[PDB]
Amino acid sequence: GQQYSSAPLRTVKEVQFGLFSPEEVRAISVAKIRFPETMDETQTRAKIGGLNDPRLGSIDRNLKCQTCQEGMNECPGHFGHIDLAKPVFHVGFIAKIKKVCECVCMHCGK
Amino acid sequence: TLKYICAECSSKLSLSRTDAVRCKDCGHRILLKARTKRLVQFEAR
Amino acid sequence: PNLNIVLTCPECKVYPPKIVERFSEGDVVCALCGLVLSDKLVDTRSEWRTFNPLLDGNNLSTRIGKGETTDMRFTKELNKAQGKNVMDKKDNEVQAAFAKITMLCDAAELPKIVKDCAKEAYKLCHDEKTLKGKSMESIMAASILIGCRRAEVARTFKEIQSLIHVKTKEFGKTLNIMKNILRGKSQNLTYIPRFCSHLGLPMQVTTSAEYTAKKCKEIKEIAGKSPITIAVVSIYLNILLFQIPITAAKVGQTLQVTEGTIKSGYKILYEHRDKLVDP
Amino acid sequence: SGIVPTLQNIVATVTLGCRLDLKTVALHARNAEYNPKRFAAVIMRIREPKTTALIFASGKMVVTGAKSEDDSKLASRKYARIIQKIGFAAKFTDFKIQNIVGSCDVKFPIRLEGLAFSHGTFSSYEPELFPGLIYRMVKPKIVLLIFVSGKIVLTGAKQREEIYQAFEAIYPVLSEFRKM
Amino acid sequence: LRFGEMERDCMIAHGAASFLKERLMEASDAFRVHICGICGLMTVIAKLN
Ligand SMILES: [Zn+2]
Ligand SMILES: [Zn+2]
Ligand SMILES: [Zn+2]
Ligand SMILES: [Zn+2]
Repeated sequence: GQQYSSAPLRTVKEVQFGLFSPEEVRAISVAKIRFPETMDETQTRAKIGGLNDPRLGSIDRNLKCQTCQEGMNECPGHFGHIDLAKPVFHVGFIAKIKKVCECVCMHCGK
Repeated sequence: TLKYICAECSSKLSLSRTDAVRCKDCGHRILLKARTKRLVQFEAR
Repeated sequence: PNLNIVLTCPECKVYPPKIVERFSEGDVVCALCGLVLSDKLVDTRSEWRTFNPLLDGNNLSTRIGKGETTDMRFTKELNKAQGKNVMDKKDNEVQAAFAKITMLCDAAELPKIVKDCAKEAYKLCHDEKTLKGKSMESIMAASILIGCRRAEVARTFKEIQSLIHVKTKEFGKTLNIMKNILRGKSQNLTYIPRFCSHLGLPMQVTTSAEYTAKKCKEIKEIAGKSPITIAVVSIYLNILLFQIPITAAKVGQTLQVTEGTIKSGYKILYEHRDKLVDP
Repeated sequence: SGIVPTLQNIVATVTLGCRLDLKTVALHARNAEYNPKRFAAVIMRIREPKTTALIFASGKMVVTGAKSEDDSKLASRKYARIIQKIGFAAKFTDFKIQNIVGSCDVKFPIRLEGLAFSHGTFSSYEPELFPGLIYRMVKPKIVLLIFVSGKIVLTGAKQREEIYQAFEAIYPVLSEFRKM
Repeated sequence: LRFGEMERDCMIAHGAASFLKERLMEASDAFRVHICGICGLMTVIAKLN
């Protein structure tokens, strides 16, 4: 093997969990995923902006992940995003939403 | 082409590639493969 | 971008390289110096060991239904929310084509390979000015005949006409374009045996006809205007060479053929009886 | 070549310029086949020149079976004269032959299989209904029907001249594809 | 062969902390990845070339 890098090597001492701000997703994301197609519309490599565009990570042990480079065994895969038309519940929190709503005025927010 | 043998009719066949997999004398559709000619060595151990 | 990876021993460099994949070690090695180029090879059969894009392409699908833990006030709406986007896709006419032709070739008692070529032969043309509708049968009636013959099983037009009534004409024009559709995108022997079995005969009577029909074809006697007929006469030629009661009248309806083409076809046979002597 | 494409039908359009009473046209004629239940056009067969023509409520006549441009033209002039005798001032105006179909022969047996197979792109074959090949030319734009008997059916031209040109182009193909 | 959950426990009881580590990273699948020092997310785009 794995190529030398320069960032100082440390060891993890702490994990901070926590939800994901939609701004954060967009700031992270390298690509706006739009078309359900995987492959290119010509039965060839891959639809850009499609469900796995090359700017996300790549595999085939033969390509380079044009975002961050080559190795299918170096690239950790880069995250892309979709912005929903309209907001939806996250299944893990329905109960923790119904519960919450019952604890705050549904009009002023207090 | 190479020898073959019908499964039931039991006749040497010698068909080639892109011939029917089919026996003369009975359109039987199973052929064996006419064991090799080179000698083979075993130990009596 | 070119996004491409190639391996080559940077300490031999001699070639487009001479490397081997030692799979059981997960390595690739310069076959000269044995430097290992890249490792942690990923498996290649276990992948699909745990387990149609030629038709279903890139717009994917997933069968959505009702689980154990759902009441009918949620189940049926999964049947009432799935129905909003069936017209943006012409794919109804794509799948309901396949489903139809699948319903056809399968009901037709056909090999599941023909099913694919017809699942292809639809999908490849699937919209042309030549097609422009034309009853949407003739293709599924010809793309089958295509899918049949292209899969080396040849069936007569009447035979498919039994499956689908195509007015025998919407068939013909649709076929010509279709064949040329692939030519731009780019065999009556099959009838002898299927007929013998339809009469329930032993192999020799069928065995012989392949010689006779080929020999009757090979020299002269263009003979027939859709050689379907002059196939059967070989059986009739050869059945009379044997002595098995398949009397002309029984032949006809069993194979749905004119009787007239038989005897007159047999005229060229009661005279040509010379050269078909194998034994 | 050395072979004239022999026309067998010429279909032409003639604007007599009058709204003909097809009923009276049928009535005053000698042997004319007109009833509305098949077409809106009196069909007349004149033995000299022997042509078969359908003339519509627009007064437009389409003529078939002629053996020449002049067979059809003279036949149409006779047709207009017949119409005028009927009572309508038919006139030979803006005539045009809409079709010239012919059959001739090159007489040498042809490898039609070779042409159709190697010209699948251009010519298609399903020998189990009709034993003829269909061929296309754009310059001149003639469609040609070919059969093993050597018969050439040249169609797709307002003139026999495009027939002649495409035949001079296609006979060499035929001799090239001549089976022997 | 599998280094199961219970084998992990047996190694802990022995106190062999390094073997437990080697057997879990060197011997199976170690992987160097980079992380942002602020959002501790494996989102660094390293062009380590
Ligand atoms: Zn990458
Ligand atoms: Zn409030
Ligand atoms: Zn080397
Ligand atoms: Zn960060």
